[PDB]
Amino acid sequence: VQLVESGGGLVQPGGSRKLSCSASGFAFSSFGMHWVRQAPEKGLEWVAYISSGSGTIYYADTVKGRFTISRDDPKNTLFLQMTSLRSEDTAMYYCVRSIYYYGSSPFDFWGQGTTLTVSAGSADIVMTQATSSVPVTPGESVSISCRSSKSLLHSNGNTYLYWFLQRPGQSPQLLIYRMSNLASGVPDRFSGSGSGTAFTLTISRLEAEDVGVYYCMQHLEYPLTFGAGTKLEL
Amino acid sequence: FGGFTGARKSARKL
Amino acid sequence: IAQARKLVEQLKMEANIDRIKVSKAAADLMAYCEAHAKEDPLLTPVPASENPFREK
Amino acid sequence: GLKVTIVGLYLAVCVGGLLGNCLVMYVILRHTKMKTATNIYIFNLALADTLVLLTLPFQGTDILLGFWPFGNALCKTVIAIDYYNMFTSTFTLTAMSVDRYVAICHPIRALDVRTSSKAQAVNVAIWALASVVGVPVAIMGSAQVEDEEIECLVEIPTPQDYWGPVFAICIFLFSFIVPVLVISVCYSLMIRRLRGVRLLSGSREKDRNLRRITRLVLVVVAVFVGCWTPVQVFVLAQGLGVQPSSETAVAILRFCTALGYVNSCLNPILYAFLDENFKACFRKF
Amino acid sequence: TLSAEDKAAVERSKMIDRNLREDGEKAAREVKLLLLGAGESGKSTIVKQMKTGIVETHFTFKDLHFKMFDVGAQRSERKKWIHCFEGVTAIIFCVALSDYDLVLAEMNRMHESMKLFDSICNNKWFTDTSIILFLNKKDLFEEKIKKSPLTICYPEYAGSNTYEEAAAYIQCQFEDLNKRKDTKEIYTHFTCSTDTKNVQFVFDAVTDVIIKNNLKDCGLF
Amino acid sequence: QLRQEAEQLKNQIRDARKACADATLSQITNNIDPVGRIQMRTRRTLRGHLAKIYAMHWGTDSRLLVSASQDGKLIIWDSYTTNKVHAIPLRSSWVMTCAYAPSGNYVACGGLDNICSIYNLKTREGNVRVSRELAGHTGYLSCCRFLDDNQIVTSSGDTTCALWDIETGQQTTTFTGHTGDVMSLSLAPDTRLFVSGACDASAKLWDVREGMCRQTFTGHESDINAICFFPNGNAFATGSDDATCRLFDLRADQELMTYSHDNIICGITSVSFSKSGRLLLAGYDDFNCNVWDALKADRAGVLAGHDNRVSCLGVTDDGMAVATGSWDSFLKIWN
Repeated sequence: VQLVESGGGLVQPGGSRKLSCSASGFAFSSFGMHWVRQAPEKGLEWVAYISSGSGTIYYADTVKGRFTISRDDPKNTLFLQMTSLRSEDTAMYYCVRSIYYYGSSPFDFWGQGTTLTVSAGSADIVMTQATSSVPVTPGESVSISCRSSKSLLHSNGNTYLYWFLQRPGQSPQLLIYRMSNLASGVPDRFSGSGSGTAFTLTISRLEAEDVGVYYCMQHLEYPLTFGAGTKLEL
Repeated sequence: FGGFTGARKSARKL
Repeated sequence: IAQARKLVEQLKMEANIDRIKVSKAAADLMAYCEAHAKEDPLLTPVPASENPFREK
Repeated sequence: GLKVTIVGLYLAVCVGGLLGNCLVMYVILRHTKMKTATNIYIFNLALADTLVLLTLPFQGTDILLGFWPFGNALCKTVIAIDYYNMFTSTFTLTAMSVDRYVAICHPIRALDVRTSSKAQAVNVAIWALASVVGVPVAIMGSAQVEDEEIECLVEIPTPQDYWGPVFAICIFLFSFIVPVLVISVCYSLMIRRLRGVRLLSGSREKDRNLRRITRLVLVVVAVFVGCWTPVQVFVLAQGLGVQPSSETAVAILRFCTALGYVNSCLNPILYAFLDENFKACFRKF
Repeated sequence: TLSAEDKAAVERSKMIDRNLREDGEKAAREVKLLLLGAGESGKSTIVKQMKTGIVETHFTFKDLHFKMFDVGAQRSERKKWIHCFEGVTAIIFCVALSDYDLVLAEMNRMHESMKLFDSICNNKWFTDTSIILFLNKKDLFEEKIKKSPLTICYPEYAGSNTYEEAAAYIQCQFEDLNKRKDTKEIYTHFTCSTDTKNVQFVFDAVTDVIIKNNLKDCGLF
Repeated sequence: QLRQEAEQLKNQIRDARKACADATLSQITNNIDPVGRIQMRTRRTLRGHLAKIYAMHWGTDSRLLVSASQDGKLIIWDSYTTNKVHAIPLRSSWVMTCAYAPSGNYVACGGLDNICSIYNLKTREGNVRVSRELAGHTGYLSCCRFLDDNQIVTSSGDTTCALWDIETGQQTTTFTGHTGDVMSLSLAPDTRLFVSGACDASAKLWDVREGMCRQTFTGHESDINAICFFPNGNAFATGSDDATCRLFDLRADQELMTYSHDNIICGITSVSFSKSGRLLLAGYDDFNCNVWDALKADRAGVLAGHDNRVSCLGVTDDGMAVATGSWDSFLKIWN
């Protein structure tokens, strides 16, 4: 399972550029794909998503219209065309594979990410984390809490909250999806819990590798708003 | 079909 | 020849097994059916609120 | 009470045809629960027949009142729906005959060609072709009240003596000459091909069943051609500028119009009821 | 009232339904025939001329795909699997002709083949399925019938010792076993060293079955 | 002498089984009140199969279910949302059985090709990949059952049953006591022992650990097509082609009750129990599935509405609903 991003370089404002994502080692045909941007001093922000077969395409409100996303299934390549670039669009871009069906774990694999540097919603759920940094020591348990401006508990019983860890100089990793089920490749130490708007991730018996920023995400409505990010420290 | 011909008009005139 | 000998041995092993009376197993079956009768949703028609199979 | 008898005949034919068509439509739509091309063609034919039979309650009132009080819009809607659905029925029957000919004469390529979606696409094409002819005639048609009498009729563009016969001849040729010829040639080749098949000619009982099939085909063609021949003849005669000067000619026009609608109401009995699959569905419930 | 994940699942299900519909349309256009026959009859020879658990052979002739299934390997009860093969265009049935006087311990091999023919022909699953009978060997039968009379195989036989009369007689004996002549016609061919003749005859019989199936689908017949 | 010894031992076992048949369950269950007639209504109808259904099995969460058909497809469904979760294309179209893992990681399928193919449902690539193909049988596979993730008992038409492990691929245990083709298997809830039905009008109780036959039931006049354990695990019910179901005991080692009706002459294709064991659903060849009650043995309902022979049915592990598959290419859910 490999995703390789390319087509990113420094540009003057008003230029047009194309991003290319090369998926290898897995079935790219049946996987919906995302583009997510990370600012240098801000948290990860979702940009766009295309479903399998290009049936439904969604975009962020700010970048709506100008950015266009296409996918080539025989060549297994994802193309994002960006026009009318401005000062705000100076971020690190991630190509993300997600498959949606019952019992699936989406956002399991995160791409390496390319860099773009420019030489210059009311209905959205405002996901708020009450803390920016928690200094701790290895060995002891820690709890980090996330809060929502809207109830994520859907009628069917699922609570669309996803927990991510981003170690410095690394791609984000899925820890817990739907705030209950532990994801694969993740130790049993991590555990998500919470009721309604309240959400508490607990990390018992912390180790050196646990350092990194923690992002909570909602998935209840299509303009996916991420969290500010709790930079865990030593 | 053929009901709205205007045959009745021609019959009325003649 | 050998197959007949194995068949006779299988009959001997089957004969060796002890068999409890029919009435006590019948009582056990009736008691087991009575104990889990309330739990059984098929037997007694469940209310539609509990029933997760509705007009969707 | 000649007009009373004609209107009563219109009501009886309309009620019987609507009852049969609604039964065929409802049963094929839900009761059968089978997706085949033939069902789609029969359903399209029954729907077209129902839309045709909608026209008759307004025509009967037109004959009884002696004028058209519905207005111009309703006059245009009636003329458009009647000519449009007639053409749709005719081409649908021609498509069914071509479908059966392709199925029987060329069985190797029949498999991929015959499909429900493909038949539906052909039907959509038939409706579009009907619309192309339908819309200008609908435009031209209007209600005129020169001397306190309102008549709903199609308007021939000036000069009438030239445009009118060309219009009538084109309607006559497309409605009658091409479908009858295609149906007769395809059915004749089909009957000869069925005679060619060794299975049908194997024994006397199978030969008798083949006789039944050939007689059924001949009866369907004879009923269609015989029913629609007088209406086309009279319309072509009106097109040529012949003008009736007697009430009796108008009465012949009415009776022949009703004879034309006899085939349209008869069509579900001719196609759906005789069809073995529909009979199998009928026996179950 | 539907979440984004549920809508994506519905879209995935629609894509699966579309792929299944395409696979069904592709699957419908291929002709599948079961190959029955006794062991020593020589079905493998017919397979090689036309070209563990189940043997499937697929060939294309005159833009028509044929798949041939061989159930000879399994020596289990034949009824238990005689119902999955209910939908089938025709049954190829290969009979050795040169084993009239051969005795395998049933008194006669010919009876061991007529028994199988009666068992398959008079079946509920194959009331209307056609049967394509192949006499595998002709020259060896001619050499035998010259060297040895057929009076041993059949208690009562006509005076005529000619090869054509014996052939016709055997063909009539096999055709006689069909107790429903009207619904199913049995086609009898004589296997030759020309592959094209055998494949053409199978193609013509399959074409006739396709004609019957089309007549059933239209409802005219 | 050996045949005579077999006859005298069979007579001894027959007399000893008649010495413990003083009472009958039919007269013991006279006192209980009759259950109300079970009138079920189809809550869902699953469409997308084109050929006939051969087997089905419920998942352990009572939400996923698997079905197999002759279009080369094994389809895994979500029952609540009436959509499709997986569609697996089979190498051999002539599939006669399917089974679902207790963990939900693997599925198995067997057919006329004498091969049991195992597929992994949870791969990192996201596509279904065949894990192991077992070809150690000389006859067509009739049934397969998952003991656990690593052990699978299979049943085949070569008059034997075989217990396999999936990591190595060798048959760990062989069960050979039948004289006819073996048609069905059923596992105990605690996986200690299993029963098998065959074409010799007998059903056998085997043992997993030692690998030897424990009991032999010979009470039928025709072959046995369907077998199911009672939820307690100390009884089982049968199904045969002579239009009768029979209830056998692991303790009394003989028949207990007979489920038959005079106006039924057709064959029984599948058998399943309710969660409490009070009801017994039997799929007949008369195009409807009849619901009896185990204790009283009178008819408690009918499930009609299929257009061809009903071939399989199953109750969920929590008992909320029951699914029926048939030769009409449909799959219905009743509650």
